[PDB]
Amino acid sequence: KETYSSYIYKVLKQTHPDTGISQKSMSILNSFVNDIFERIATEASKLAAYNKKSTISAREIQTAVRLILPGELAKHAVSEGTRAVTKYSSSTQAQSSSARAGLQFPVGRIKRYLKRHATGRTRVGSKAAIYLTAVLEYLTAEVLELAGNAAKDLKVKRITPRHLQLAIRGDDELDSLIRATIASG
Amino acid sequence: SVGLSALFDLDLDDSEDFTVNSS
Repeated sequence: KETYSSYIYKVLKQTHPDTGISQKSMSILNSFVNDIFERIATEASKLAAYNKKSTISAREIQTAVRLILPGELAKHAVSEGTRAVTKYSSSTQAQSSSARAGLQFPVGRIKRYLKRHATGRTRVGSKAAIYLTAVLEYLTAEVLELAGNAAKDLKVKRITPRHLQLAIRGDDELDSLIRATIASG
Repeated sequence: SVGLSALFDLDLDDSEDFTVNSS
């Protein structure tokens, strides 16, 4: 269980610059990132084993994302992961992998965490981590955009867990994803 | 901690703002 608060905050500022977020809301988003990560890492690793691979590559992350994410979320996320990997390889001057990939979330840490889920002699590809990092950032961004929107609609300045609730429960796919994810624990 | 199940009186949030160092 890790901390993504700083990064989550950076994503919030890209989409709702003048909207704040409470510590209680941040705690829940941190749980969101961790829980989703675990579900995707767990599936990807299994997928590598069944396809007889010794490395969890972006192909597997993609397959997992498609099994775990509903409908439109899966396709947009796939678009995001793919785009990040492409950027990452296209632009090599930047010092940070997150920066090369155009991400706010931490690619390096996500690679490290991804390792714990790789059981055997199985390896984690750099691209697998970039793809995963992009997906988590994207999901987090969707929740934040919707929660920020709910706060604005209610004429308030800060995102609370109630706004997170309205955003998630009011969106069929996110609701489905979260309920399924909860069932997973 | 507070997890996703919480979302299923959430407006009673008196927690302080999340902030990062300006320095």
